Amino acid sequence: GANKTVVVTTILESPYVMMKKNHEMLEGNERYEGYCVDLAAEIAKHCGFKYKLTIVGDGKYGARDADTKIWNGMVGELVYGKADIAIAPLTITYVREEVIDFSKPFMSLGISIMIKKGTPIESAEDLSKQTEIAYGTLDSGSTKEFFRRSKIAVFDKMWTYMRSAEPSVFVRTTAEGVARVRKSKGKYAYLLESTMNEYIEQRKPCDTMKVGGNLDSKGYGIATPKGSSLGNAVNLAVLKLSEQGVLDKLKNKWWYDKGECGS
Amino acid sequence: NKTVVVTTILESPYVMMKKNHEMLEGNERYEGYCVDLAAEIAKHCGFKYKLTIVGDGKYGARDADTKIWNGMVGELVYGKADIAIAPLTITYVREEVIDFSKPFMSLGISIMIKKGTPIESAEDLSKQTEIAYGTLDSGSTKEFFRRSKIAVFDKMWTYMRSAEPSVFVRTTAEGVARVRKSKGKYAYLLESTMNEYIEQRKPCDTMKVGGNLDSKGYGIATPKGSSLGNAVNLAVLKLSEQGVLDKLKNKWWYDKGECGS
Ligand SMILES: N[C@@H](CCC(=O)O)C(=O)O
Ligand SMILES: N[C@@H](CCC(=O)O)C(=O)O
Ligand code: NA
Ligand code: NA
Ligand code: NA
Ligand code: NA
Ligand code: NA
Repeated sequence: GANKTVVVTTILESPYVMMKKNHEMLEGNERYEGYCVDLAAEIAKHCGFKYKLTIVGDGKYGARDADTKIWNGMVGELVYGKADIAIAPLTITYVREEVIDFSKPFMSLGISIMIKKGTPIESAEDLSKQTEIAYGTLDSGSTKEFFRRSKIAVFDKMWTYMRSAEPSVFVRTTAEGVARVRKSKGKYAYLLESTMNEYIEQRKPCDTMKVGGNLDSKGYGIATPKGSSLGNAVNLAVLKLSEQGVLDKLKNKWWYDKGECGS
Repeated sequence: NKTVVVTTILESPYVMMKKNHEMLEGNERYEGYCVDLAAEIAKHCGFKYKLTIVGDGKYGARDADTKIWNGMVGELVYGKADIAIAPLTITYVREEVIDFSKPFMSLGISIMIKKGTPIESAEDLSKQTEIAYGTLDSGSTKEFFRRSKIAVFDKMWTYMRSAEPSVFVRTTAEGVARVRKSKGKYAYLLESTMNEYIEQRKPCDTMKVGGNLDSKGYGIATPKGSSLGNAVNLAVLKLSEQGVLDKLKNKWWYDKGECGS
């Protein structure tokens, strides 16, 4: 085919993709900064393409509606032919792998627990065995599906509580989870990926922290539509950037170099 | 149908000989994390299989002169095996010539010392000469050093590649033995998974020090273009999501720890 600008679907999720301070003065890809913005640039340079960052319209990662079977989110953008690639903290999962292609992971993570400092909770088991502290997850992403599908007793118990809790314990964006932890005087804990958690505990006012081990072990991948010829080069580029140390540099740059909570 | 030929490697606790194996036959000779994994993948994908220990006992590297692949990788490239189920690192050079599932385990390169050795990091190794150190032959750790442009790692490579006698070993067990027997004068660079397993084994004289040097994964490998790959990769993601991989890990690493809780 002719030369074409690659349409990249991504999500406003700190520190992956953020609005730059002076974004009102800026246009196109220059509006944004963060780990995935830098990662996009690196993949584009290796794979020899021009591209356009496009924030996903509905703000979601991607789930399939059980009634209509329509995919939302970034996954929907690839499934339905709107975008050419997803460069974002998109978890490689079974149900997504059936419908899109994924690179090998560019980051490793697991589900984890965020508390307001001081909350008397150290583990999933501790959340599951009490009722005073509410807890939930992001909508339309892999963490909620983790709970919904777990056969492990403690996780199952947690899903059973979460799915029926009133008011709703689920949040639309990670920022909304963070505010609910910060504002709830220790009466809400948030289940989110260790990568997001670790970032948030580096930001003022330093009132949150990760507790416990991770609940699972998995990875974020760069996604393309099933069968897209871009996949092979993009997967090699990931592995090369991993091997060169560039992914490690990017993680330190966006998580720790400008940390607001010490060390 | 047809029996799937699985290449693997004798590497504790992934594949080990059972007690009394000399009277056993076939797949029943072996036990460990990758034996259990192979069984799970075969069940999910609907195939019979035969485990076969790689003839040359290597993971796989390409000879710079001949461009021939050895090890498990060579098995798959030259058509001797249909799948590899082993702690085989997903790497750029390998990805060019075989297919890989998404990772079934996460790991990084790490440092093993005999307890009390005055080393706490790679940097520490690189700044002295009393304590020798090396890696496995024919694997991803050795390639990591050979190819690194990071100063500390490049410096390590320069030393290792020229050190006399050789600091490289043929098997992980040999590297561990060398650590154990060298009175603190040998440290070994190996994957955090293996390091963690050995520090749970008697005589409890080794330990992992410092952070991991990198972050990567093991995958199930198949020859490039094999029709097994799709189903295998989905099976790894299912076993992951069902918590089976975590259960296998706990069974083979920690259940049997001999060096405390
Ligand atoms: N990374 C997740 C979103 C965050 C979460 O669900 O905790 C996904 O790809 O769905
Ligand atoms: N997992 C490695 C072998 C161990 C090592 O090199 O430390 C490989 O696939 O080459
Ligand atoms: Na796919
Ligand atoms: Na073999
Ligand atoms: Na180390
Ligand atoms: Na499950
Ligand atoms: Na688990």
